[PDB]
Amino acid sequence: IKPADMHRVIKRKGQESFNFGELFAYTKVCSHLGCPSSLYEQQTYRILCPCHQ
Amino acid sequence: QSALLRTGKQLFETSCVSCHGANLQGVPDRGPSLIGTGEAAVYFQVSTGRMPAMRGEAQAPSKPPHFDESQIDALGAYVQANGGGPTVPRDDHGAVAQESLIGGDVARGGDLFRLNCASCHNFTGKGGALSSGKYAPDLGDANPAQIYTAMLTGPQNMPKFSDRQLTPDEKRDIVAYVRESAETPSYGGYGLGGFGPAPEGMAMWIIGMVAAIGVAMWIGSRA
Amino acid sequence: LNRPNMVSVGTIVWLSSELMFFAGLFAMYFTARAQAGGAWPPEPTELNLALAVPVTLVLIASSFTCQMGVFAAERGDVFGLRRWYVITFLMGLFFVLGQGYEYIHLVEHGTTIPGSAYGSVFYLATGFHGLHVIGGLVAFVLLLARTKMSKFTPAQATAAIVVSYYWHFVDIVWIALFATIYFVR
Amino acid sequence: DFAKLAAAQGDAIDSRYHPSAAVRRQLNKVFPTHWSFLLGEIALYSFIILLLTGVWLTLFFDPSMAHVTYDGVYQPLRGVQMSRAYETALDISFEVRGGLFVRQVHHWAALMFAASIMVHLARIFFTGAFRRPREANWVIGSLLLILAMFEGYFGYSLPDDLLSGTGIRAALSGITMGMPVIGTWLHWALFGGDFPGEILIPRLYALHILLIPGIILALIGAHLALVWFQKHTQFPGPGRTETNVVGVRVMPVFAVKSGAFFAMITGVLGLMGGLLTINPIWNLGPYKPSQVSAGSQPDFYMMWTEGLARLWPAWEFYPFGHTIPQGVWVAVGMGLVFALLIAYPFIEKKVTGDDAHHNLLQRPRDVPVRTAIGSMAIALYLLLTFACMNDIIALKFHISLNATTWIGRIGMVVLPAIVYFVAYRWAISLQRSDREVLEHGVETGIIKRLPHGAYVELHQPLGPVDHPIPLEYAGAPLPKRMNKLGSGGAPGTGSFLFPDPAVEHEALTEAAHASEHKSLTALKEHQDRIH
Amino acid sequence: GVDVEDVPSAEWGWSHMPIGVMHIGGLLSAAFLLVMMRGNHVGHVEDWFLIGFAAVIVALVGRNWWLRRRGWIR
Amino acid sequence: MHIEARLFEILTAFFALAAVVYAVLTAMFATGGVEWAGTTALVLTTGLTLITGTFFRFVARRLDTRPEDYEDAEISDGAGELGFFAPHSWWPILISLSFSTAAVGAALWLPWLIAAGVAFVITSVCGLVFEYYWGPEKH
Amino acid sequence: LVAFIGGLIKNPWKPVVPTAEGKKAVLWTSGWTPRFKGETIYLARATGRES
Ligand SMILES: CCCCCCCCCCCCCCCC(=O)O[C@H](COC(=O)CCCCCCC[C@@H](C)CCCCCCCCC)COP(=O)(O)O[C@H]1[C@H](O)[C@H](O)[C@@H](O)[C@@H](O)[C@@H]1O
Ligand SMILES: CC(C)=CCC/C(C)=C/CC/C(C)=C/CC/C(C)=C/CC/C(C)=C/CC/C(C)=C/CC/C(C)=C/CC1=C(C)C(=O)c2ccccc2C1=O
Ligand code: HEC
Ligand code: HEC
Ligand code: HEM
Ligand code: FES
Repeated sequence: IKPADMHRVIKRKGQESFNFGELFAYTKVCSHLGCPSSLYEQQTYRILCPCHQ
Repeated sequence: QSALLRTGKQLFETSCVSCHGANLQGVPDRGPSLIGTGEAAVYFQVSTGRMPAMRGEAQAPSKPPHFDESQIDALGAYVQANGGGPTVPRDDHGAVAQESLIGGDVARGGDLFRLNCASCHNFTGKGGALSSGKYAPDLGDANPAQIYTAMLTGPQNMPKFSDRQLTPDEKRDIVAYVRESAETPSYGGYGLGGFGPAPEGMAMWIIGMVAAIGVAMWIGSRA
Repeated sequence: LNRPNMVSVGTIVWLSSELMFFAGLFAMYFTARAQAGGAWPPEPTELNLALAVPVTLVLIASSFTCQMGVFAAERGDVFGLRRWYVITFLMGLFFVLGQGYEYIHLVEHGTTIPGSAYGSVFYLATGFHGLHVIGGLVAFVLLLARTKMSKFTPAQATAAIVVSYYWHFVDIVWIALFATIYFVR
Repeated sequence: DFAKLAAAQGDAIDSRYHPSAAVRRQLNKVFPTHWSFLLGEIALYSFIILLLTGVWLTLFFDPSMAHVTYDGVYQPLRGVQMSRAYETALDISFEVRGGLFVRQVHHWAALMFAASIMVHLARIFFTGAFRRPREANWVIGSLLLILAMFEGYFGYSLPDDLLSGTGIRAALSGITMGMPVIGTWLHWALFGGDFPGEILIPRLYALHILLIPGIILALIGAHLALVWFQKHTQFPGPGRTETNVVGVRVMPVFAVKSGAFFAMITGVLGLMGGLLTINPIWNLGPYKPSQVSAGSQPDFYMMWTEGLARLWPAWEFYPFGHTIPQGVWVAVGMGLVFALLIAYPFIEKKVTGDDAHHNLLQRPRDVPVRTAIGSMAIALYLLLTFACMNDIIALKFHISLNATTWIGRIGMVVLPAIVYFVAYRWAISLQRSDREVLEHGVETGIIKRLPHGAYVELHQPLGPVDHPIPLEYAGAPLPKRMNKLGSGGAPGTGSFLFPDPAVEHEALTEAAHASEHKSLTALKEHQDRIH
Repeated sequence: GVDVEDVPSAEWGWSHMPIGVMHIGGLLSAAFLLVMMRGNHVGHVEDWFLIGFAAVIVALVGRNWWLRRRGWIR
Repeated sequence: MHIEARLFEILTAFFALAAVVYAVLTAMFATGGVEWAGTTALVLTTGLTLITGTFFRFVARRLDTRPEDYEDAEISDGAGELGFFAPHSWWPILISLSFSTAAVGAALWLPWLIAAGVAFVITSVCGLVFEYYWGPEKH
Repeated sequence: LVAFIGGLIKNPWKPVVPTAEGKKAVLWTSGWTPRFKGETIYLARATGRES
C-alpha cells in the first residue's frame, strides 16, 4: 500500500497484526469458487477475479 | 540540457499546468502530483498519446500523441529533473531502444506474462475488462519501449513492476513474448479476435448454423 | 404511356443527393490543396497516370454498354439486357481491381491516410467513390437475379433503367474526380 | 453386366434371409418434406463427424496428468513444464500432418452438434410434437441434450490448458465442493482427492471417449427407432389428416436428400475446421493454479451456467456451524432447469387436460401461450449466455462491468416478462392476419381509382365469391403475396444469356403447367375422397 | 379461458393463462428486485434502478388488477 | 409536368448566381482567396437542382397533360389503374437493423462487426428487392 | 452396487497432511501450514525459469 493511503486501511478482528508496514499478503484464491482472483487495481486497491467478476 | 529543459518547460506550461499545478504538485481535484514519476512515466504517458487527458473519468484512453519524439524527450527531462525517478532505456544514438529491448527467451517471457500480465489482458494480451469502466487495453499496437515503461511505471490500476520485482532481463523477455504474440499469424485459420469460445459460438451460430438452416430450407419444403 | 415513372424520378432525386455527398468530399479535397503551398501532390506522392487512364476508359465503356443494355431492355429482350449488364459488371469489376492496384502501389510508396493530408483527401474521395461503384455492382447482381426469377415485365425494365441511372451518375462523378485529381492537381 | 449380378445377389439374399416384405416396407415409408424436419438430422450428421474425427484423435492423445518438459517444435513453449495431455495435444496440433485440422473439425462439429440440438428442441417445442404419443421421445431428447452438454464440457477439458483447467477448477470443483451434505464426498470421489490431483484427466478421457458416447449412441438409436415406428408428425395441409402421412417414399427421394444433406453438412464442417481457428491451445499454455486469464468462458452450450453464477447475488446461508455457499444456488438452478425441461409434456398435459392422440402439428401462432413461454425461456437463456460474455462485451462495446452485471440482474426478471407479453400478442396478431387473409382474400398491392374517386385495392379471393365467401381456418399457412400463387409468371427459357427457340419454351411451360394442375388435382381428389 | 373474438385460433392450442399467474408473477418479480438490494455493493445507483423497475411492475399489476376488478378489462 | 421542372431550374438559376457571386467575392476581397468549401457546395447544389430540373424537363417534353396537371379536370378522367403499392412487408425493419449493426461496428471500430453488418445489409436488401418476385416453390 | 461404487468413496477428512499440530485433513491445510513448530516459510517469487 502507498503510505498516503495507509490511513484508509480497516483491519479485520484477529488480524490486526498480519501486515508488515505497507506490505499486506492475501490468498490468491477467490472465496467464491476458487479461481485466482489475480487482478490488482492499485488506484482503487481492488482485487478482481475474472471467473465471475 | 538548458535548451532541452527550457523547451520541456515551455511545452509543459501550455499542456499540463491546468491539471498538474505548474510546479508539478497536483491540482486538488484535477490531477495528481508529478514529483518522482520520471522520464519513463512521461514517455509512457505521452508517447502512447494517453496524455494530455481531457475528461476525469474511470480511465484516460489511448490517443494519437499530442507532441513529437523530441518534445516527449524534453517533457521527460523536465519532469525528471524537477523530481527524479525511473528513466527510459536509451540506445547507442540517444533515442529509446526498440529492438534492443526485444528479449531472447520467449518461453520465459510467456511464463512471466501469464503469471503477471495475462490475468488482466488475456493469454495473448488481447485486452480485458476491469471493475468500473476501467479495462486493460489490447497490447498489439505498442512498440517495445511503451511496454517496458508500462511495466516500469504502472499508470493507473496497473501494479508497478520495479526493476527488482521484474529484472531488466525479465522485462525484455516479457517484451519479446508480447511482440511475438502480437505479430504471430493464426495457424488454424482466421483468429476470431483471440478471445476464445465467445466469438467461436457467435461464428457457429451466424455462419455454420445459418448455412445449415439455409441448406435445409433449400432441400426441404414450406407449409 | 401518358404519365411519368416514379421509380425513375425517385432515383434521379436520390442521385442528386448523392452528388451532394460527393460535393462534401470535393470540399474536403479543395481545402488542404490551397494550404500545401503549391507542392501538390507533395512527395513521396507520384500519381500513376498510366493506370488511371485505362480504368477511366473502362468506366466510360461500361457506361456505354449499360446504356446499350437499357436499349435491349426497353424492347423486352431480357437476354440482351442480361448480356450487356454482365459485360458492364465485369468491366466495373476490372475498374475496382485497377483502383485497388493503384492503392497498393501508392501505399507501398509512403502515401497513406495517416501519412499525409494529400493521402487523406485522395484515399477518402477515391475510396468513397469506389464504395459507390461496389454498391452499383451489387445492384447489378441483384437486378440480374430478379430478371432471372420472374417474367420480364415493364417493372423489370424500370428497375434496369434506374440501375443504369445510378451507373451513369457514378461514372460521371468519376470523370469529374479524375479531371480534378490527375489533371488539375 | 451388372443387372445379372444384381439379380443373382438379390436372389441369394432373399433365399438366405427372405427380407423382401420388410425391405419393401422400409422402402415405401413416407416422410414429410418440411424443411424443419431436417433440423434433427443435422444433430445426427455432426455426431457422426464427432465419432469419426474422435477416433482419429484417440490415436495420438495421451491423457496423463504426469508432468514433463516440452522439447517440441513449438518454440514459445520450449522448456515449459506441462502435463502429458497438454504436450500430446500440442503434438497433434504441430507434429501430426492434418492434426490441427482434425482437432478443429472436431471442435466445430461439437459446437454444431450442440447448436443443432438446441434448434431441433425449439422446433419440437413450438410445433407441439412432444404431445401424446411422443412424450417419452421428448424425454429421450432432453437426456441427449444434457449428455451432449456435459460431453462437450469434458471434451474441451481434456487438453489440460489454462482456460479449460480454470473452467474445471471453477465449475466441476467449486460447485461440487459446496453442495450441502455430500459435496466434499462427491469432490473426493470424482477427483480422487483435492482438485489438483492426478486422476482427473484419465477419468474424464474414459468418460468422454467411451461412456458418454456409448450412452448417447444408445439413446440416439432408441430415439430414431421411436421416430421411425411412431411415424413422423406433419403440419395441417391439403391432403393431411391425423390418420395419414403425406410426403415422399424412402426410395429414392428421401435417401438421396438425406445423403446430400449429410455431404453438405460435412462440407460446412470441413470448411469451418480449415478456415476458422477454434481452441488454439498453444496460446493458452499449460494449466497452472496460480495463473488465470481475463476471458474465462466455457463453450457456448455451458455459458448460461456461468452467467447464472455471475448474476446470482452472493446469497449464502450459515446454519449451525455450517456454510451453504452461493455456488449451491447455481447447482439447484441447473437442476431445476433440467427438471423443467424433462417433464414439460406432463406439465402441459396436467395444465390443459389435453391427453388426446396428436399427429398433426400446431403452428406456433395457434398456441400463443406455449409460444410465449418458449420465447420467455429463449430470452432468459440468451440473457444468461450474454451475461457470461459480459467481460468481452464490456471490453469491445464501451460499457462498465458493473453496468453489464446490473443489466443482467434486472434483466433476468424484467426481460422474460416483456418477451412473454410481446410473443403472446404477436402470436395472436399473426392469427388475426391469417383470418384477415381468409376473410377478404390476398391483397395484390394493386390500387384502382374508381370513376367516383374510390381508391380500392384488388383482392384475390382464395375461394368462391358471392366479395368472397369467408373460408374457414384449417391450421395451415396461407399465401399473402401474388408471386407465390404464380402471378409472377415464368421467365423466357434459356441459358441466362441466350434464349431457347420459342417452340421449346412453349413445350416446357405447357408441360410444367399441366404437371402443376395434375399434382393439385391429385391432392384435391385425395382430400375430397378421404373427407 | 378465451373466446374466438379475442384469440381466433383458440380451439387449436393452449391460448389462455389465468390472470392470477401473471399477478403473483409480477408481485414476486417486484419482491425479487427489492430483495436484490441486500448484498455487497458500495454504490446506490443500482438500488434506485431496482426500486424504479419494481415500482413500474407494481404499478402495472395494480392497474391491471383494478381494471379487472371494476369491469373495464376482461 | 412543367411546374415541377420550372421550380427546379428557378432554384438552379438562383443557386448558380449565388455560387458565382460567392466565388468572385472570395477570389477578391477575402483573406485567403477563394473559400473552396462554400464555393464547392454551392456549385454542386446548383448541379443537384440542375440534374433534377433537367430530368423533369425531359419528362415534360415527352408527356401529354395528365389529369393532375390539367385544370377543369374531372375525377372520371383519372379513373383506372394506378399501379403496385406494397401492402405489407417486414423487410424495412431488418434493413434498418442491419445498417444499425454496421453503424455500431464502425462507431466502435470493430471490423468484424462492420463486415457482419454489411453482409446483413446485402441480405436484407436482397429480401426487400426480391419480395414480390420470388416464384412459387417447386417441390 | 456397494462393491462397485465403494472403490471411489474417499473420506475427505482423513488426516493425511502433517502439521506442527499433528495430522490434519487436506482442506484444513495448504503449503503455508508450518510443519515443525517454528518452520521458516519464505515468500518466494516465481522466476518462471533452474531455481
Ligand atoms: C468464414 C470467413 C473467414 C475467412 C477465412 C478464410 C481466409 C483464408 C486464410 C485466413 C488467414 C487468417 C486471416 C488473417 C489472420 C488474422 O488473424 O488477421 C487478424 C485480423 O483480425 C481482424 O480484426 C480483421 C477483421 C476482418 C475479418 C472480418 C470477417 C470476420 C467474420 C468472420 C465475423 C462474422 C461474425 C460477426 C459476429 C457478430 C455478428 C452478430 C452481431 C489480425 O488482425 P490485427 O490487425 O493484427 O489485430 C488483431 C486484433 O485482435 C488486435 O488488434 C490485436 O492487437 C492483434 O494481435 C490481432 O489479433
Ligand atoms: C448488454 C448491452 C446493453 C450491450 C450494449 C452495447 C451495445 C451493442 C451498444 C450499441 C448501441 C445501441 C444500444 C444501439 C441500439 C440500436 C440497435 C438495435 C442496434 C442493433 C445492433 C447491435 C446491438 C449490435 C450488437 C451485437 C452484439 C452485442 C453482439 C454480441 C457481441 C459478440 C458475441 C461478439 C463476439 C465476437 C468478438 C468479441 C470478436 O472480437 C470477433 C472478432 C473477429 C470475428 C468475430 C468476432 C466475434 O464474433
Ligand atoms: C487534466 C485533463 C490533465 C492534463 C492537462 C494533464 N494531465 Fe497528466 N494526469 C491527469 C490525471 C487525472 C492522471 C492520473 C489518472 C490517469 O488517467 O492517468 C494523470 C497522470 C499523469 C502521469 C502518470 C502519473 C503516475 O503516477 O503514473 C504523468 C506522467 C502525467 N500525467 C504527465 C502529464 C503530462 C506530460 C502532461 C502534458 C502533456 C499532462 N500530464 C497533462 C490529468 C492531466
Ligand atoms: C491489472 C489488471 C494489470 C496487470 C496485472 C497488468 N496490466 Fe497492463 N494495463 C492495465 C491497465 C488498467 C492499463 C491501462 C493504462 C492506462 O490506462 O494508463 C494497462 C496498460 C498496459 C500497456 C499499455 C498499452 C497501450 O497503451 O498500448 C501495456 C503495454 C501493458 N499494460 C502490458 C502489461 C504487461 C507486460 C503486464 C505484466 C508485467 C501487465 N500489463 C500487467 C492493467 C494491468
Ligand atoms: C457428442 C460427442 C462429442 C462431443 C460434443 C465432443 C467434443 C469435444 C471437444 C469440444 C473437444 C475439444 C477439442 C479441442 O479443443 O481441441 C474434444 C476433444 C477430444 N475428443 Fe471429443 N467429443 C465428442 C465425442 C468424441 C468421441 C466419440 C471421441 C472418440 C472416439 C472423442 C475423442 C476426443 C479426444 C481424444 C479429444 C482430446 C484430443 C484433443 O483435444 O485434441 N470425442 N471433444
Ligand atoms: S471463483 Fe472468483 S468470483 Fe467465482
